[PDB]
Amino acid sequence: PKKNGSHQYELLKHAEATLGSGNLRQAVMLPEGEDLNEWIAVNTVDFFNQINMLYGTITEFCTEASCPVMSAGPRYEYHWADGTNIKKPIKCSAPKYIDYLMTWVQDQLDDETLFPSKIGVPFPKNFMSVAKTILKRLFRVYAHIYHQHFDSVMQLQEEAHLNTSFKHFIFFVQEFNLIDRRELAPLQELIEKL
Amino acid sequence: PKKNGSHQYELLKHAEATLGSGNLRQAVMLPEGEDLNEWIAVNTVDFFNQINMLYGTITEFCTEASCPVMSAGPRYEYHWADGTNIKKPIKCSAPKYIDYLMTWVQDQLDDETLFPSKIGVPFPKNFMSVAKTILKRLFRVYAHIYHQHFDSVMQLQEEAHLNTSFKHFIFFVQEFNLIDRRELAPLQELIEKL
Amino acid sequence: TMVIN
Amino acid sequence: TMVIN
Ligand SMILES: [Zn+2]
Ligand SMILES: [Zn+2]
Repeated sequence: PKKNGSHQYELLKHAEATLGSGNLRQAVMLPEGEDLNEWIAVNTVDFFNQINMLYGTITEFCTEASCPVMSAGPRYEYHWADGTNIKKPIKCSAPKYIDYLMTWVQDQLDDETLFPSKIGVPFPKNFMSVAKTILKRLFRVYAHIYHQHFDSVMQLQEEAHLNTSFKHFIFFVQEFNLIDRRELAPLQELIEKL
Repeated sequence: PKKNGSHQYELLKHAEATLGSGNLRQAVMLPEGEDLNEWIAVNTVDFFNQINMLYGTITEFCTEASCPVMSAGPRYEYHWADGTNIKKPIKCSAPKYIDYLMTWVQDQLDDETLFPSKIGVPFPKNFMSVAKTILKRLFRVYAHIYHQHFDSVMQLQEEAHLNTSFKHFIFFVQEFNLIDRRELAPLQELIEKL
Repeated sequence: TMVIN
Repeated sequence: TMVIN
């Protein structure tokens, strides 16, 4: 239920289709003559949508009860802070943190000084920084689902859905240098097998 | 530029992600416990969007001049008729025919007795017939681009975009028996290699 | 709707 | 924002 769009819409469909080759390191690369900021912006939006729906499938198993903290494994714990509303990181539940996190990413996506909808308006000079912060924070949603909820992911059959979207995610951030090794440490074991 | 949706939206993202395995005969299959009509409806919409954007990239090379007829090769020629507005097939240009064709598919997509947006409303009993007619008619847009315009498809670099989307298209209609061999005859040589 | 040579 | 044990 949606349909015809341009020009970043062809880019999104371009990226979605080219994954069908199964070689994700090639289909992740910047198409010839395409704006780097727009290619990352287009995929960052799609990643946000994908992980929003992946987490939405398991949302009944992630509660204030079974997830009092944001966790990827026992070793890693996330406390939420952004710019101003919350400066010092605050300890909260995994459902509430992801709500903070996804509502925050939406706010950047709806900021036209950041993600301009007019096709002729340059992305800001700091756009690369803003996109790195988005993707590094969305990765943590993969990490929490994999460590805590993977059993629910297999009760539903989303495991192919999640692993294909996660493989696409890692190969994309790796191609463009979008996330530090220190941030991918929780899934590092899975990352090395992919 | 779009974002959060349910439940057929997860289905669309589900299908888009699972292609990343490169095995398209598996990711095309009906997920366990999913409504067959809804799984075909969700992919039919995505196919429509994909081929709408693929044809939109070459739209400057397809004119009343170089394409006075709808053609897949010299052997195959299409004349447009639907239900009522045009009953007897009429000879027109390839741009005008595809405009007739895509505007027609949109009209079915916007018909809620056919593609209901409410998640609890059954698809009509004839839905399978309506979807077969859509996909068999959208295939012809692949066929015209491949035969006539493939040189333009490679001047732009859309050839991976088109071949991956076409491979996904053929494997999907083949899985669900959505198109007769007689209709795929123009691309049959390419279909046999895929 | 579909003619062949 | 990110704490490790
Ligand atoms: Zn949880
Ligand atoms: Zn043409």
